[PDB]
Amino acid sequence: AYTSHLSSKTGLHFGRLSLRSLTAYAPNLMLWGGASMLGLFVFTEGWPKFQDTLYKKIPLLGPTLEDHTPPEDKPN
Amino acid sequence: LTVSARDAPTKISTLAVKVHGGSRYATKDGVAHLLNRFNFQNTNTRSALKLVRESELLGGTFKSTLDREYITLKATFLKDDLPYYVNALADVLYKTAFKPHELTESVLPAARYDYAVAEQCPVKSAEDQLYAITFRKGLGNPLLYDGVERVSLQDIKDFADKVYTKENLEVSGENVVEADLKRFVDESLLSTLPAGKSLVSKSEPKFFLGEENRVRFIGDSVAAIGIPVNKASLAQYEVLANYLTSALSELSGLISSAKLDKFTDGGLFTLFVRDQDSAVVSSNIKKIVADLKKGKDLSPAINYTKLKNAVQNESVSSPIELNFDAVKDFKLGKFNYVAVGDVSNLPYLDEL
Repeated sequence: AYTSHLSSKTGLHFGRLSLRSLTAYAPNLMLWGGASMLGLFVFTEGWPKFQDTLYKKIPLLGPTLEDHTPPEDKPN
Repeated sequence: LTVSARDAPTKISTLAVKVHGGSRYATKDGVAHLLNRFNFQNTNTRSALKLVRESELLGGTFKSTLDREYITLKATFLKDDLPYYVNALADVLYKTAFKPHELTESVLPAARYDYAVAEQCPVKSAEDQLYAITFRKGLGNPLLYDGVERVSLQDIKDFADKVYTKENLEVSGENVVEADLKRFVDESLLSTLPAGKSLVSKSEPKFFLGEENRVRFIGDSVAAIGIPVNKASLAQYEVLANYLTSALSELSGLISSAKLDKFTDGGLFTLFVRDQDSAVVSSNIKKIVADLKKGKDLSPAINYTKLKNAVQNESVSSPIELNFDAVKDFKLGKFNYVAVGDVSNLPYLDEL
């Protein structure tokens, strides 16, 4: 056989990135999104709205966050 | 345009185009070096970047070399990409763009680098000075551009369409079938070149004997002798070269290099002794010429020089079939001399 030309065509890009960049990056970037959400999950554990809404719905780590003070012993 | 190829059952082929455009035929000196460094650049159709990138995707390598007679445009590829590289060499022979913006940016720094590299070796300076004192303005133009005579872009264009004519060039190659190469060189733009005159003239190029040049140079010192040889006495000096730089002599430990440059019309047998000390260059070249002025017998070196010339004419496309069996002896007559380096501690031509 004999190839007289080059039978090839441009990719999809915007100069700095391309689709081949994001295709190979996207599993590690969704893992980075999960790691960032985990980071602020652990950074906002003392926030009481996220504490009583989400951080006791955890199955076995739940009853460690609340501590059972009787209501007739707090000042407010 | 003579297409001369051969076949082999292998994978990698080469296609070469040889023009007669070295510094033998340069009008101003250094023009052929600028054309050789100028060769594989921007064509009027595609770039020097698109050609290199799509040929690397197709799997090949372009090159362009320059010696005293030819400019060689070589292309080494996988075997099933012949018509693309034929069309690429025809493109780059016909319609290079010749822009000043790439003359200053890309050609002149490469020429300056190649000239500095060939200057810092003290044996190439002796060799081209030996050429310049043997042949005055025939083969004795300098090989590389150095900024002495200012070369424009118009001189490069005039020399390029003087030398890139159809009767001047010929196309050879390894591992291509001759039928497809002769069918691809036609139906191309290599056939539509101007059919100018061929540039080679075949009578002997008017040498000069008994001349000396002394070049001052810091570093290591060389002493070179050089004999211009005819076409009939080419075999005796080839046997002499392969006898002198070989273990048959006792003069192989003194001679650092010795070689016969062959051409169509005649040749030049050159001999370099290089050292860092210079009294050893003086005593060595005195012993060399004082032993070569007596008669040496050259018939023991015949089988060895047949071997060496078979292995050196292996891959060249210009085989000269020398006989090597009318050779019996050698006695040195008159010879040109050039002494480069520590020049005051080197012997003159009257001392040798």
